Amino acid sequence: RSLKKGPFIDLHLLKKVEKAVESGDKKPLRTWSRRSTIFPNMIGLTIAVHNGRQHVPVFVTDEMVGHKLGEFAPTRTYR
Amino acid sequence: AKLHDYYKDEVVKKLMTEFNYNSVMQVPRVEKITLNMGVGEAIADKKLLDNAAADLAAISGQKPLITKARKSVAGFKIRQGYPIGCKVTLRGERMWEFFERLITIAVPRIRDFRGLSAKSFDGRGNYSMGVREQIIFPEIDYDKVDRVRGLDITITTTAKSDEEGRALLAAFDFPFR
Amino acid sequence: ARIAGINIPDHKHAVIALTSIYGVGKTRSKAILAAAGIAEDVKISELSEGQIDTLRDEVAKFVVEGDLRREISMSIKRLMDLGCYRGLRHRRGLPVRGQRTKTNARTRKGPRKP
Amino acid sequence: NPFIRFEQDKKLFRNALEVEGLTKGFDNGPLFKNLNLLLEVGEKLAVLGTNGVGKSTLLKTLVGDLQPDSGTVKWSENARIGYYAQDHEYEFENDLTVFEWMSQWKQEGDDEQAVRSILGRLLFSQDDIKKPAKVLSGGEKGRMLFGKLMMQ
Amino acid sequence: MKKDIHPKYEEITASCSCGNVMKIRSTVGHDLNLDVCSKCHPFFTGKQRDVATGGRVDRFNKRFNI
RNA sequence: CCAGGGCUACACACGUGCUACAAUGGCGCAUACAAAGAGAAGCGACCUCGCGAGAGCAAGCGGACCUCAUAAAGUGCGUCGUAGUCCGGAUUGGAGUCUGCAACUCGACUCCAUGAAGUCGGAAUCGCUAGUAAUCGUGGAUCAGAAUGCCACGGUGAAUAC
RNA sequence: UCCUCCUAAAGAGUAACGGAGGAGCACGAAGGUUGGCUAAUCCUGGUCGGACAUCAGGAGGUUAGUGCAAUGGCAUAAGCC
Ligand SMILES: Nc1ncnc2c1ncn2[C@@H]1O[C@H](COP(=O)(O)OP(=O)(O)OP(=O)(O)O)[C@@H](O)[C@H]1O
Ligand SMILES: [Mg+2]
Ligand SMILES: [Mg+2]
Ligand SMILES: [Mg+2]
Ligand SMILES: [Mg+2]
Ligand SMILES: [Mg+2]
Ligand SMILES: [Mg+2]
Ligand SMILES: [Mg+2]
Ligand SMILES: [Mg+2]
Ligand code: NA
Repeated sequence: RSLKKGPFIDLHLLKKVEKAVESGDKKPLRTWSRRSTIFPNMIGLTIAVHNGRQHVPVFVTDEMVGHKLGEFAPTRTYR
Repeated sequence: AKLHDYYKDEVVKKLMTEFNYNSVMQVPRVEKITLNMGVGEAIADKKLLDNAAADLAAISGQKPLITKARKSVAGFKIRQGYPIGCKVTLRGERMWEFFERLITIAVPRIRDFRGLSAKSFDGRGNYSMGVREQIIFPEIDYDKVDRVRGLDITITTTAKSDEEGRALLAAFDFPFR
Repeated sequence: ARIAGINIPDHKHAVIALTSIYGVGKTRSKAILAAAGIAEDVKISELSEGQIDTLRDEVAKFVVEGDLRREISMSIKRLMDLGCYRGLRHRRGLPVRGQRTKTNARTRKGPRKP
Repeated sequence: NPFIRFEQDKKLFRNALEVEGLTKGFDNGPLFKNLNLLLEVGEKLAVLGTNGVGKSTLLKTLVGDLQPDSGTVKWSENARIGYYAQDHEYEFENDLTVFEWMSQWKQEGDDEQAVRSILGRLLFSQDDIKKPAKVLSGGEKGRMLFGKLMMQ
Repeated sequence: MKKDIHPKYEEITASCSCGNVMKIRSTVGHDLNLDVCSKCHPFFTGKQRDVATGGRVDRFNKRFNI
């Protein structure tokens, strides 16, 4: 849906992901990049994404690779 | 049929050596097959039980025995004498004729067949199996039938233990895991 | 006249009868007859039983009512278990493509319950 | 006061009848010449006339029993015709009982209940349904044919 | 048997598309042609061919053409 | 000042509209008749690739010359022969194109499949006296992309007023 | 007015405005005879099926059954075809 090329993610997330895999599992990353797609190298991490008021911990599994980071962070409450 | 002498010529020798039997006929043998299906809802209407009976007679060439409630139970609102389900038992030749065509066409036609569980023995050496579908047998054309009533296959062998009962059925190429 | 599930509709043109298969629309229908040598105008009850055999195998290369219901079911079921946002909209029975629910969206909500 | 009500199953929408030309006559001058007809889903169409002019022979050939020299009557796509003939005596034969006779006429309801109620709704007591259906009299013969169309 | 209260029981010729011509006694009234029987049913070799549903990381990696 | 989120939330109610419930209509093939207007970090011919959204090269035009740009109902042939249908197009799955740092919350469009409620609508109520009502298409403003809304243009074109 | 148990003191009988329950019928088969059969309740295994329907094994033993209250009885069955 994005375009023909270039699954788009921010540098600061990509830069932070690179340092995250060098030490195995670690503390959740406090990021704000809701638009950043999930690369395969993010599998097994515990990335935390902003929903507007509270960083929610989402545990990236193998089946979330085409979706975006903000896709698993509901941003409005109901009931 | 051919399964009977196949048992005589091969299965007896297969099990005699495996279990170290001293006598010829101490090896187990299957003595009857019991087929039933309790329609249950035939309490409301009678024509369902007559329809199920027609199915069992088509699967095995015998007129089913209609079974009636053994005791009145208020849970499902039935009373003594109410016909609840049919029953067919096969012995001798007709047992083998149905048995040979169960293991060779009916079971392979099961939708998404994954394997019949081998832990279904009743603790003495007899096997029980549900089918959930009466269309796997070729004697049903999918057009005459309306419902999806399932059968209940019971393998009554003279085995003294389920350990022997598993071996006897396995020697007949039974699709266990 | 008789394909994977049933080609019951007779008296109908070929490009319409194959629409009855869950998985065949109109352009997928015309793909069958283009490679089966049968014109669009031809009737089902008029074609020979031999050409039904050629119709059967061409349809089998696509995905049709049998395995396509399973194929679609996992697609929806995957999102629901995965906990995606589209998974939530499937559980709550609300539109998933991001549209209004203030007054509209009676297709997913269903009958009006006050 | 027996409580009877007729309810539909598919309820066709456009029209029911289609008659082009009937020209049916048994052994004398034909009782009707063409009789172009259309019903249009309703139109309770009370046929009338003095007796002996052939209103019953019109309905008998309108349902397809007597073959006319017509060109077919062209019923609708999903018509379920229920017939209450002027004379009704062939149905009440073969010494079926009241419960037995009523029972075969059904499509989805159950055999024990939901046919006792329909049969018993039109004033048939418990002991009245265990006697042959041919020994009934007059209105009860008619009342059966109203019940016949209840479940149908 | 109780003398004509049972359906007719005769011998038919049931065969598969891949052979498997096995004579049987049944109550159909006409020979029947069916799929691969227990001899050639893929219930013992397609196990890996049966559990294959899924695949998302490699599918995206295909789309990583840069 | 900045990043993310919201204004797009949904047991519900109302107002204004768009599309339908089909045969004086759907669909396929061929064929005509317009007006008005806009365009330079813009309109972007022709040709090739893609079934299509569009992509690549790329003239002309800051313009009665060039582009947007084929007007559509109509007309002829064929089929459908009154069915929830070859009507209707919602909803949903999959695969994409493009503007934009970025399409998940929330863009438009295209392709494959799915194909729902709807078979002329209770009490009540609205617009219109002639190129008007009714229908059919087109352009412009705002605008990177995003209208069924707004403003404007023409084609066919009535009934009735004692 | 009639039937069953206790009071009623191990034969029969035995009272109270003593303690507890029933009857004013039913059946042309629910009678006669011949042939045959044996339950409740549990465990395990089994499609809808569920604490509980129908089925296959094992334990149990008449703890079931008797048109109708209670007592006595019933396998040679008086119970079930
Ligand atoms: N099978 C027959 N053979 C000869 N004539 C017949 C036959 N059936 C009917 N008719 C005659 O044709 C006419 C048709 O009458 P029919 O029996 O249909 O009833 P009808 O005229 O509608 O009468 P009513 O109102 O009394 O019921 C009558 O004149 C009758 O005598
Ligand atoms: Mg901001
Ligand atoms: Mg707003
Ligand atoms: Mg005494
Ligand atoms: Mg004494
Ligand atoms: Mg005395
Ligand atoms: Mg007695
Ligand atoms: Mg005796
Ligand atoms: Mg006796
Ligand atoms: Na008459």
